[PDB]
Amino acid sequence: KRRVVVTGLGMLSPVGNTVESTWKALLAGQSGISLIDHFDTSAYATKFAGLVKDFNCEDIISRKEQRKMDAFIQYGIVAGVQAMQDSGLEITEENATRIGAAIGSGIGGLGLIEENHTSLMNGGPRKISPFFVPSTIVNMVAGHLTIMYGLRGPSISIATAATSGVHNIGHAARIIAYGDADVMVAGGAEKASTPLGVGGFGAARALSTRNDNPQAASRPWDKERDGFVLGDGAGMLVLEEYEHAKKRGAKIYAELVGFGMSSDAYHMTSPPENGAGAALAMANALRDAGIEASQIGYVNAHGTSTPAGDKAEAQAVKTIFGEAASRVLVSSTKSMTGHLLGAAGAVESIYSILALRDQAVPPTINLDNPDEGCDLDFVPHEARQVSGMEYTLCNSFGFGGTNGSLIFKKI
Amino acid sequence: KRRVVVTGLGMLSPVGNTVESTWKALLAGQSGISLIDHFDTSAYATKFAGLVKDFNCEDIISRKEQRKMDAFIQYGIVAGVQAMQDSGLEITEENATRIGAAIGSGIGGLGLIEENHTSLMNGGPRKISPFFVPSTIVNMVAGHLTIMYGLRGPSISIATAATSGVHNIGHAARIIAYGDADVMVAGGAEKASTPLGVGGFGAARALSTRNDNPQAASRPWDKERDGFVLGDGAGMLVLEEYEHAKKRGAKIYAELVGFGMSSDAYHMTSPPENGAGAALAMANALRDAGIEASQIGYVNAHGTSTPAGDKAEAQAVKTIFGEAASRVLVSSTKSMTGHLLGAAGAVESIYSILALRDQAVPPTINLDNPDEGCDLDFVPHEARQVSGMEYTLCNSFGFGGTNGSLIFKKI
Ligand SMILES: C=C1C[C@@]23C=CC(=O)[C@@](C)(CCC(=O)Nc4c(O)ccc(C(=O)O)c4O)[C@H]2C[C@@H]1CC3
Ligand SMILES: C=C1C[C@@]23C=CC(=O)[C@@](C)(CCC(=O)Nc4c(O)ccc(C(=O)O)c4O)[C@H]2C[C@@H]1CC3
Repeated sequence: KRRVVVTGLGMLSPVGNTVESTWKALLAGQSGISLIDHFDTSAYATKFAGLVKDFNCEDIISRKEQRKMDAFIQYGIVAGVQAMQDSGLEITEENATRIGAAIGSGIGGLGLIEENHTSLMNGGPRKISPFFVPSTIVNMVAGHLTIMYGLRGPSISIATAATSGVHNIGHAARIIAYGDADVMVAGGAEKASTPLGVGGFGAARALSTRNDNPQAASRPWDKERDGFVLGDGAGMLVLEEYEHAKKRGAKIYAELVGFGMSSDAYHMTSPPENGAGAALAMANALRDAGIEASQIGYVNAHGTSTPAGDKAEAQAVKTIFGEAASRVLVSSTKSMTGHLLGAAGAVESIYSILALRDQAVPPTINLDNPDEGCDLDFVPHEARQVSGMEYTLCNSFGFGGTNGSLIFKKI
Repeated sequence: KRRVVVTGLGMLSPVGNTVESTWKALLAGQSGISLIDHFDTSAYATKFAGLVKDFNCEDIISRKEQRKMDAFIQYGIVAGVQAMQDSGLEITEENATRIGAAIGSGIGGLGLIEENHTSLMNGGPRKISPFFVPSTIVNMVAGHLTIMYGLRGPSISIATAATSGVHNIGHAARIIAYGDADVMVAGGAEKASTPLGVGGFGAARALSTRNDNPQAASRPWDKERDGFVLGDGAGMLVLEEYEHAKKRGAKIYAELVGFGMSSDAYHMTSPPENGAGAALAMANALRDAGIEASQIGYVNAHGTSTPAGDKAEAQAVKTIFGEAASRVLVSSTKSMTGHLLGAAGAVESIYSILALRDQAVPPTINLDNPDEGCDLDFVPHEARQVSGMEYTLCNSFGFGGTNGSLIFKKI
């Protein structure tokens, strides 16, 4: 029976351009939200987001190649390289066939779709770039990374909106456990802070419009919350069959033990008050891991900072945790990072893994005045020290009612 | 050990709006390619495509709901309903939790992305539709269908360009076989015949420009081939654990026995001359099925009608089939249907299943003057009667070098 462990990490987030710098900022309660400057936000209801500061790929992606990729692909490649380098894995002719990728994105190449469509409108189809398609489509991060590293094993890309990162990580694990691969680079990348992303989610009345205090905007479970905050970035993990990791003397961050999925079957852009879908996904991950809810020490929530979304998950956590509900810690790191969409589940799985390593749990900042009837410990304001935490759980839910939960185990 | 069978089929294609009408047209060598009329093609190098004729969803999708969906979603829902109805499955409170969906698309909502971006350019973000995001993103077919049928089991959506349909079908099977579901509606949907789809693939020099004879344009393995022909549609299959199918007295079309994946690790938009990636995917599907290449009777090829793509797959088939290479039948139905992109692997899996049922193999039409050194039987011109064919294989490859092969077994 094949076990799957995590042997490499890579990340670009609004609070840091490496895994460790991002994690340091999160334990310190730092916000990565700021005012947008790369487009004129005068007419936008929302004028801020969690941006990647000073992104740099000069040494990683050639200049001939950069021109062929939307920003989300560039972020995903940089984070994937970070992970592959961290793993220390050496690809060979013998290996290549057993190493793959499961990387996606919720929305993909908004920036270059806008650029190409602007060009088409202005000068006709003659002005569309030859790179239009391969520069925007969701699966292009997996495609570039396999080519860059010579990976010939399975490559897939799951695009399930905000659930993408968890699904891609979960299915990469399944692929290894099934026997179709020994190693997979898995995760998600997103750069939706563009006129269409900001204007589009704004049109749906889904974004916070607290322009006068961008850093207080994302405030999960707080009574004054008014929608999510968009965040850009990428998170990647190298997953690897257990015996293969040891035999090569790999450093092992944690083991991936459970993966659960469900569908709300309720509404396209809102969860049911019940949180029944969220509950079933967590229940499925627990059964997959062979453990009880009481063994979970910390839940990194989907917690996007929407009025109805936050309430549904708190109900689902109550439902699954029952007695232990008040004893498990729950926190939403989107209070600092914003919502990375298709990359959220990927960076958040990293947070869930590091919490195990460091026995430290990042806070839900801005939780000044929690919803009433809430009995849960949302780790408000300040990080929390924990003791013998052996399991963490990461939730990620998405438009379409699609849900996913991952369970990591220490060592 | 859980076996997976196919118990329901649904389809919209350029040669028919049902499964049986489409299959009848294919065995008759009919082309579904025609001149585009829904947009001004004056400035386009390519002015034709395989369109869905007289699409109708009046009785299936409410008018309040249609306005919230790009065409690809509407096609996918109609084909999914066709499949669920064909399966005869009755969803219950007891069942709901064990039935899910794995449905994707290569490019998703081009038409509504263009509409929304046009609106933004013309009148600012105020003019973006509240439905922008949920009307365009790839996972929305799975989302609507789960809500429509009350499906609460796992839902994922794989977007791997032209490989999508095969990946989604293959992973739905894995999900059932793993034990996470007993039933899954799986497939793909695409409607990329828009200014961006036609202009975008045109910019890449990937499309045939034989405007003077649209029906002769798609001509896989023919010396005069000049690129692929874009096709719209959707293909859906209900996959189901074997014992569950029987117990309810389900009609069983075929069993899904093998699923293989690989990556070319070569170039973003072209396969290696070697066809090594294609070969590895087929090799992996055969090993997964536990059979030898000699047991395959018919290969429904990726065969898109590009100069380099068709040659690479013929090399890969030679490589895998060796001695039997000339004895296996290979055909590309894209010679009639055009390239359905993220739905190609889904409709083509249906063709591969029906070939088993009917012991009849559809032709590669337009194969007037085959590439030289080719020794393979590409079923040129006319359908072929077969005798004791027990296994069919369906290939689907995609930009990014991502490959997939499915193997179906009679009964
Ligand atoms: C349908 C309606 C009713 C409505 C009213 C109150 C709300 O809280 C929300 C804002 C957001 C619902 C939600 O969290 N969905 C929701 C969801 O189900 C799944 C995922 C996410 C995510 O961002 O990843 C998400 O955001 C909206 C969406 C919307 C307009 C007002
Ligand atoms: C990179 C270059 C060189 C080039 C020259 C000859 C060719 O045949 C192709 C036309 C198409 C290659 C191809 O089939 N890729 C290709 C591929 O790898 C995977 C999938 C598909 C598909 O449609 O699903 C596909 O189409 C093109 C693409 C392009 C411009 C000319």
